[PDB]
Amino acid sequence: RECISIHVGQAGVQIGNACWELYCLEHGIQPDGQMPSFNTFFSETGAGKHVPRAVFVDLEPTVIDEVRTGTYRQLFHPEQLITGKEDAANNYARGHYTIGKEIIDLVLDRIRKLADQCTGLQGFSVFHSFGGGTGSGFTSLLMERLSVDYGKKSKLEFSIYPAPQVSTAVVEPYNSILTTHTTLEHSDCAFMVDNEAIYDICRRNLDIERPTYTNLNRLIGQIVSSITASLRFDGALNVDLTEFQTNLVPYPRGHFPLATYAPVISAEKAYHEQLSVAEITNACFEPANQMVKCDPRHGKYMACCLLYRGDVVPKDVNAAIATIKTKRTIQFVDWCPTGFKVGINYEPPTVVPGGDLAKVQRAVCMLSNTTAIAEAWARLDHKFDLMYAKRAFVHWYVGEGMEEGEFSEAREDMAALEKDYEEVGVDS
Amino acid sequence: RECISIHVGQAGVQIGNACWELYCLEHGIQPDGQMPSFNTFFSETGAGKHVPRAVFVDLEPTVIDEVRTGTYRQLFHPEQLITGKEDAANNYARGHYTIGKEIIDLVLDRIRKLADQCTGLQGFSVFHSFGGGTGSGFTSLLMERLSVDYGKKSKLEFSIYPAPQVSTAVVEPYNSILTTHTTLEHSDCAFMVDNEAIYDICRRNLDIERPTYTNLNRLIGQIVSSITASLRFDGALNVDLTEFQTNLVPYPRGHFPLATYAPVISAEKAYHEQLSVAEITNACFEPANQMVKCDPRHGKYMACCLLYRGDVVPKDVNAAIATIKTKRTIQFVDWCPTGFKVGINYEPPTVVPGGDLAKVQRAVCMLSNTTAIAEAWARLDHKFDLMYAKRAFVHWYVGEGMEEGEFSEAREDMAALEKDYEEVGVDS
Amino acid sequence: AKSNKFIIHNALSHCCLAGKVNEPQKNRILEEIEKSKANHFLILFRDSSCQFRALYTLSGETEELSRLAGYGPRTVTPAMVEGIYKYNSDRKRFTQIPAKTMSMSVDAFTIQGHLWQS
Amino acid sequence: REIVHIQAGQCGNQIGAKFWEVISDEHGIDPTGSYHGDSDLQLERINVYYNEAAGNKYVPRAILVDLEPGTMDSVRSGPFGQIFRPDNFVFGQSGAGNNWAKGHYTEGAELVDSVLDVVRKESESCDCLQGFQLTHSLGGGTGSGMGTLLISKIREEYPDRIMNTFSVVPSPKVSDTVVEPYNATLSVHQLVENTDETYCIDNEALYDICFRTLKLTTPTYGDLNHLVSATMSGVTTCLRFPGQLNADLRKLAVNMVPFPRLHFFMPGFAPLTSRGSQQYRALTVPELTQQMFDAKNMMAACDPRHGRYLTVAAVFRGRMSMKEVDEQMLNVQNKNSSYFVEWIPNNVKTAVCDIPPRGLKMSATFIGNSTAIQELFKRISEQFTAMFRRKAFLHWYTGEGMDEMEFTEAESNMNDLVSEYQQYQD
Amino acid sequence: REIVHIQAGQCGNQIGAKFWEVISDEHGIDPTGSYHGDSDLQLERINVYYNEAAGNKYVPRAILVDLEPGTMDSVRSGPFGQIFRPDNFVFGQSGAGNNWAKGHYTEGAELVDSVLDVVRKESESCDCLQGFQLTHSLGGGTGSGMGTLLISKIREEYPDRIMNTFSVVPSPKVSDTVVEPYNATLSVHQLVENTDETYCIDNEALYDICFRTLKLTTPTYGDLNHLVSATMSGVTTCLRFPGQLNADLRKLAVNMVPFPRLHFFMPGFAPLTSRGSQQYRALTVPELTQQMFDAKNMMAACDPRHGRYLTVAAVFRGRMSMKEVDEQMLNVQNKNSSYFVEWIPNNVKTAVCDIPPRGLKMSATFIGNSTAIQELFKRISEQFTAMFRRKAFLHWYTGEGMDEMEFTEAESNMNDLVSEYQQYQD
Ligand SMILES: CC(=O)O[C@H]1C(=O)[C@@]2(C)[C@H]([C@H](OC(=O)c3ccccc3)[C@]3(O)C[C@H](OC(=O)[C@H](O)[C@@H](NC(=O)c4ccccc4)c4ccccc4)C(C)=C1C3(C)C)[C@]1(OC(C)=O)CO[C@@H]1C[C@@H]2O
Ligand SMILES: Nc1nc2c(ncn2[C@@H]2O[C@H](COP(=O)(O)OP(=O)(O)OP(=O)(O)O)[C@@H](O)[C@H]2O)c(=O)[nH]1
Ligand SMILES: Nc1nc2c(ncn2[C@@H]2O[C@H](COP(=O)(O)OP(=O)(O)OP(=O)(O)O)[C@@H](O)[C@H]2O)c(=O)[nH]1
Ligand SMILES: Nc1nc2c(ncn2[C@@H]2O[C@H](COP(=O)(O)OP(=O)(O)O)[C@@H](O)[C@H]2O)c(=O)[nH]1
Ligand SMILES: Nc1nc2c(ncn2[C@@H]2O[C@H](COP(=O)(O)OP(=O)(O)O)[C@@H](O)[C@H]2O)c(=O)[nH]1
Ligand SMILES: [Mg+2]
Ligand SMILES: [Mg+2]
Repeated sequence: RECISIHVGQAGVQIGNACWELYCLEHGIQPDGQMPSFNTFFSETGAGKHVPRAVFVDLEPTVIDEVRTGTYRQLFHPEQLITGKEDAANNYARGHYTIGKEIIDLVLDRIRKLADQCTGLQGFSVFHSFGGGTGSGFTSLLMERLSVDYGKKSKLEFSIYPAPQVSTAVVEPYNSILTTHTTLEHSDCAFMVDNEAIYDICRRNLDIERPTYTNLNRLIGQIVSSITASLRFDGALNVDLTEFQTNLVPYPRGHFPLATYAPVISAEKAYHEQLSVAEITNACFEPANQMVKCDPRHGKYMACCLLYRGDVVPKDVNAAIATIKTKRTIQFVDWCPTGFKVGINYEPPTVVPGGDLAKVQRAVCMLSNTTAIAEAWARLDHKFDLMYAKRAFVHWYVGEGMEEGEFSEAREDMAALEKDYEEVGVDS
Repeated sequence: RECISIHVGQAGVQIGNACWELYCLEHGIQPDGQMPSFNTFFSETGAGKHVPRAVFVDLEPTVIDEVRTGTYRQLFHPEQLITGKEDAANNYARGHYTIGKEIIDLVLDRIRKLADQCTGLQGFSVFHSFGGGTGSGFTSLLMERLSVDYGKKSKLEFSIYPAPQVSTAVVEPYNSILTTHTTLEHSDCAFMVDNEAIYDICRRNLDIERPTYTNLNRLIGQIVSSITASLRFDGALNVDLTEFQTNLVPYPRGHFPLATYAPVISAEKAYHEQLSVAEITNACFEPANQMVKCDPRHGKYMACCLLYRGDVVPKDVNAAIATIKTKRTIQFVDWCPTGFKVGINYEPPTVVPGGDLAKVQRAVCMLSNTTAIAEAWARLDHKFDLMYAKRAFVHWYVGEGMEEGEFSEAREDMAALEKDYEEVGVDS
Repeated sequence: AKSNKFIIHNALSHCCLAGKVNEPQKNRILEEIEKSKANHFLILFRDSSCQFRALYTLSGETEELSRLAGYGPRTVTPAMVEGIYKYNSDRKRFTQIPAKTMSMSVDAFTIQGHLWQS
Repeated sequence: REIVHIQAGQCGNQIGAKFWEVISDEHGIDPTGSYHGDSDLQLERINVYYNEAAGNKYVPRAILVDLEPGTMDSVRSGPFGQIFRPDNFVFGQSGAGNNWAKGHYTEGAELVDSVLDVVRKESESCDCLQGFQLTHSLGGGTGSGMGTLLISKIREEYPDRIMNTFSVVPSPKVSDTVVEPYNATLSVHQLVENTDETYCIDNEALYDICFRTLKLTTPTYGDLNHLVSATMSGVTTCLRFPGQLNADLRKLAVNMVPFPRLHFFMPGFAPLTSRGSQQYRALTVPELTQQMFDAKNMMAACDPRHGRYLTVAAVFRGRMSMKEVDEQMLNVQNKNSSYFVEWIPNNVKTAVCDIPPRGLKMSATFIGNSTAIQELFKRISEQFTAMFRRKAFLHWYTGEGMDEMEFTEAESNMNDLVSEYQQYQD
Repeated sequence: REIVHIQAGQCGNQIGAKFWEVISDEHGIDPTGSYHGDSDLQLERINVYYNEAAGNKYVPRAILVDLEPGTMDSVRSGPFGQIFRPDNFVFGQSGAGNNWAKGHYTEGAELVDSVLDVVRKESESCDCLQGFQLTHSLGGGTGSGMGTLLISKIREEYPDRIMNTFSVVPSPKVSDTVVEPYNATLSVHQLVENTDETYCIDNEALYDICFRTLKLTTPTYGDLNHLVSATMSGVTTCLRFPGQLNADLRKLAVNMVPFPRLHFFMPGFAPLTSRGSQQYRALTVPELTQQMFDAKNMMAACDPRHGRYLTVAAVFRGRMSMKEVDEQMLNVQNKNSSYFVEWIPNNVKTAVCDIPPRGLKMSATFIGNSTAIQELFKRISEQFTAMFRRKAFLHWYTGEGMDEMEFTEAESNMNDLVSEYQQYQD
């Protein structure tokens, strides 16, 4: 009945700064471990103090220095505070092979510590990006090893996909080609997070013209808290993650779902607000609320998994599902007739003290599979092939022991990835 | 059982400043949404706050700046507060074609938001002018798109017709030629409002020698509140707008009714006052109380729709109908034998705190069709053809994408409009 | 007649077509548009990063786009047109347009992406 | 919706020196740029005119252009130059010396390339432009000649914005050089092709307004321009401040201009009275419209009763009732319909600002268009004809490399311009 | 993750004399090495720069290299040499006299063996190295020539660390010797094969920045280098101090270098303003990125609008929102994408430090790579072509025992270097 969150890289630990802060918000948990009455993310000590079941990984100590000197450090144990001393230099070959090999043996032993402490392990989730050095290479190193040891456990990734218009490093498409096929080889489910589409949500659904990476992950982690902790929390229709893993994934290699969430209401917007079950799911179908720069209209829906919080009437959900079938511009596939899985939590969603969403009576998360995701991969492929034609940046990996034919092969793996959702889109 | 008011342009939003103030007067509605017990113009939130179902459109922020910084802004949501950033420059070709096209995609999306929130949409009403830039061009753009999407809904316009003696801009006849045929193509009913005749009513029936655009729409919106909200309110003879639309318009293209209202009594005039039902309908037949600079004596009455408030006795109305048939100078047509449709509200009319009409026990709105309306259109055609012969001001629409033959074609459409009420006037 | 001829020529000299690099390229583009009797001018891009590929003209009757200079398809249908752009003179850049019909205000556009020769 | 006021020459820099002097006093702002007013009307529409810096400092979006620092030095050494930034302080050395071919063609072209970069510096800081304002004289070498090269390149840059300049028509009584009608002819030859509209300013007419109507004894340049800047600020703040008839200047430019070359305006200011008649006169709208129609309140020395009114703009200020506005507007149209063109029923555009100016409870501003503006143009043309024969001091411009048939074509455009007013006169 | 700043020559010692002058002032440290700041940011990352002795004494991990004590004497006799230990005070006698073959080949090689031992003294005291920093001029005999022997032996020692030097490009206006293009040619002949990256520094360009943009009157060596040291400290403290985009310099060297021989950087600093515009300018990111794109803020005399940007680094300082960062970065990429290379969609790397500098709330630092850097390299080559013909004063280096085809091969490397930019320019 337990699982462990994993935070790899500069990005995912900064996400984990928001996540376990929101996980303290789940029960009003004090920074030492004091909480009145739940042991799924936690190990409880003899003094009644609960410590997170988390994984903190960075080859740069500075982000770790922010954690171990910041808030909630009395919750945090140096067992989980796993840092490196030499940077990956934003590299895949240093992330996966060169620099990451000195740390992974220490990491996997700490995994064997906490997994032995667990009773009824469900699996794990890894938080990182596609184009980073630590969160791409070492994640490719980590998910390879965990699939060897723990084959029948949950292998989740909630990953950050860089924007085609906004990229903080040039090698971010150059890294993610090698990252993706190795991710497809091992992972049970992988999400894509584009900060660019989140920027549109902040400036419109919250009207925030000054967001930070803190404030972005406040939005992101609040969704993930409704994704993860709520499915173990008792409600009107209690479904876990693993039942989605069969239902949302009917494929051998199809596990790239679109996570959406659109109660996104500013505090001033909430005074003029009365949103039903159906009215939120209408906002779930907005292209401005997809969290990924993509158009759902050109993609074919394979699945639609609905995750609920708070004020939910299932008979009204039955009308809301019929409303989806009424408003059809969705191009739903014929491979499944009407598979629209519902998950309902009775418990109300949480609001951050300091957050920018007001108190709502219900929260609706929607997980979907569509074929327009490969168009974002088509944005990625044109970046890499021009760099592969010029053969720029290749000396940073050939000097680290990489092969040119491996790069085009992973591009052919990226090409076969586009062949995968083509076969979904073509045949019905 | 719901409908939406639409306020396009500098004029119609200033009208809507008075209308929703009068709509707060309907139930004693507080500026936050608090009212004890009605949802037709409103959407109700869970905290007991009611927001209007309105449309606020301007390409200039300044009129919107008056709204969102003025009173009743806690009733108003920025979903309705739709502003532009670049002026239409008082142009049809910029309102309909050039500048107005950048906002209509946002506007129609906000329409699809509120119309989905409505349950049993009856239609809508658009408040604008004939010779403006936003209220003529973009209205021609708006009514074209709404007729595509919502064909079987009520398409109303309560429009302002500029005086032949008073015009605040020279292109106001030059705009309304292109506006009118597109209006005739789409609208279900269109009114004409001349401020010049309203000036005569204020200086005589109220003896106000200092009126403003605020005080004019106080007179105008009080009628429209008796036109619109009263027909849903319960009375002795409950008739809605849609039963008028078949009865008042027996024509394919005849839907230009004359809206009249003549209980218009100053606060000092009320002490020297005892008016029956029939005495007010005699004042409804006064040429000084027609709200349009026109002579009813030279026009042939096609229809007479009577809308009542307050102290109404229908047996006395039946005598008042006989009083109309007794005092006949009306030149009523032979196409309809005796069609004088009656609408009765039991509820008393309302008085503005700050208005200039005293408290009356009954209010009588009269809707009529006559053939002298085309004489006001004959005032319009002489203005345009002199400007079309000189070809003055043509370099602002052939500066903004219009054709010379389109102007004469709309003039022939304006000529065919004069052919329409000619066929009413000639044949009996 | 109705043309964006000076607007495209103003977007020519600023940032789109030349700095000092494509200065021999722009002199052909001036020589094309002066002899062109077509009115509406269309700019084809590769991507949203404003990378010029072709300069097109709208006929209006058949609603297709013909090539005068550049690298691209010979004819372009509105089905081939994916997105359309508008150049702002004051901001000196190309701004995206929402979905509408092909109008005279459309100064620039892009295509689907599959239409390029692989 | 923002305005840049590019000021040029000895005149238009000094003319616009009084302008922003009014504008900062219009909104209650410290000479260093700190806001001290108490109105949101003085707080919301700052954007059109000023650039807010950190710590409540407002940068006047206005450019001072000269080939000599001395005019801008007196602005800087005097008050209200402290709100100005040195990026607005662009000059070369030496001056053209009131010479068009030195300013427009040879010397000023190098400095304008630095000036237009600062225009590009400000316009990128501008979010939404509405139009660019200029101010000079017609006989200004650095004023008009540089400005003729400015507007020709700005129209090449920005064909879409409102292009107005405020130029001073040379007075028959006020002369300093003899080649002043050379410069005015070469201006209008390009100002017609490059501008959207302009005003006609005659200091000789402004001499009569101060003396016959205002009874002022010693009119200085600032005192003349204080009359001008009140009429300057009366136009565009109505676009800024709210009103019932919120009339754009671009709405005005459609409604005032029937032919794209006929865009010359006759300004006027209605509440003009002396200090003794303050106790003798009440303030009404028919008092203003009477003083709108007055030939002695026109800022250009042209007879409005001789020519015929093409278009009339009625800029109004205050809490006026529309019935008082519309009927009195009609009463003037009922009075002098013979002074109008025939083919337009309403030759008067009304423009009402609800926001009153300080001090006076109501104000108004006349802007007219008539065919009698060519009377000052015939002063230009006939003086050009005699000087074109003898070519006195033309060797100043001949050595610059100018051609005489270019000057004849500039005369031919003036020959076109006077003929175009006679088209719509009768 | 520590840095050694080996300073060389008359210039780079005095250039770096301003550097650690900033660094102790950056962290509030006494001139004797005692900490007096109040931040843990100034307290935790001391290790990267300073060696803590007993009793709060911070040894600057930096080496002063010269064949003459005189520059280091003024460092020692002046302030801030008191924090320097005498182990950093290594010199011989006499100097090479700006001579390369005296410095690199004959005389300086004996002192370098004592210097590299002090490197071995410090590196064994170092726990975790990240890279080694150098600073000199290209026309420096003891600055470059000794340093070319330094980096050649350190690369033999430590191939893995970040090898950067900060070399001053010789100015066409600033000349003291005629064999200065001999020195710069023989530098880059070894600086390509031995270094990982470097900057291009032109004092002639730094003259214009103080004068045209900062309006400074008398640019001294320290005042020019105070501009340099702020740009020097802007780079590496972002690696030290926390940020959202914690970008290593080794992360930077991967992202900025597409071809391993093409590793030359164009530095720039965005918040440059005069003291008068302190009250006239707001501090925004679009203000800074405009000043990032400004050719007049480039520290090297090259035209960035002429060549094409290979790679761009955006070093940022302050509490900025990423939406303000990323969109305005994209807006520049939307603006002048023609000034980029074609085959890369994002030629700009963003690097945001959350920790602001002192005084100013925000700061930014441009680091660019363009193909127009070869314009200064053609100044090197063409001046070398005439001097290789007549061989004037070559008997100085000929008596040292140098060969002319070695100089031709050094020219051939310069012939390669210009051609390699032209392969990737178009
Ligand atoms: C009253 C006041 O605070 O005035 C400012 C100031 O107005 C100006 C003029 C400063 C000032 O700098 C100069 O005048 C200057 C002259 C020649 C060479 C270098 C600098 C300032 O000295 C510089 C100084 O900047 C800093 O302190 C930064 O943290 C900077 N540190 C230093 O430059 C420094 C100064 C003395 C000793 C050691 C270091 C820095 C920036 C990035 C990374 C590390 C450090 C500041 C805010 C000011 C003064 C005092 C006038 C400017 O410079 C910097 C680096 O901020 C020049 O361009 C900016 C614009 C600023 O507005
Ligand atoms: N949403 C979000 N994205 C972040 C955050 N921090 C970084 N990113 C994204 O992460 C990407 C950069 O990856 P890095 O975190 O620097 O790389 P890494 O995986 O940590 O590994 P190294 O490169 O070796 O440091 C970009 O797409 C950033 O937008 C954060 O807090 N929130
Ligand atoms: N009765 C009345 N008429 C008004 C009011 N405001 C404007 N008008 C009339 O509307 C006409 C002018 O139209 P505008 O509102 O300025 O034009 P628009 O349609 O808003 O569009 P733009 O010209 O682009 O601003 C004239 O006939 C005015 O008399 C008002 O509050 N009441
Ligand atoms: N109203 C007014 N006119 C002026 C002023 N100074 C000069 N003029 C007029 O402008 C013309 C001279 O222009 P000037 O600015 O000196 O030329 P420039 O500076 O060389 O471009 C003449 O017609 C003068 O009468 C002034 O301050 N006010
Ligand atoms: N910026 C700057 N450049 C300097 C300074 N001193 C010398 N230079 C430059 O460095 C070169 C001379 O190098 P120098 O240090 O004297 O050679 P050395 O014999 O190696 O010490 C020339 O290009 C000078 O312009 C200084 O203090 N600052
Ligand atoms: Mg990282
Ligand atoms: Mg309007």
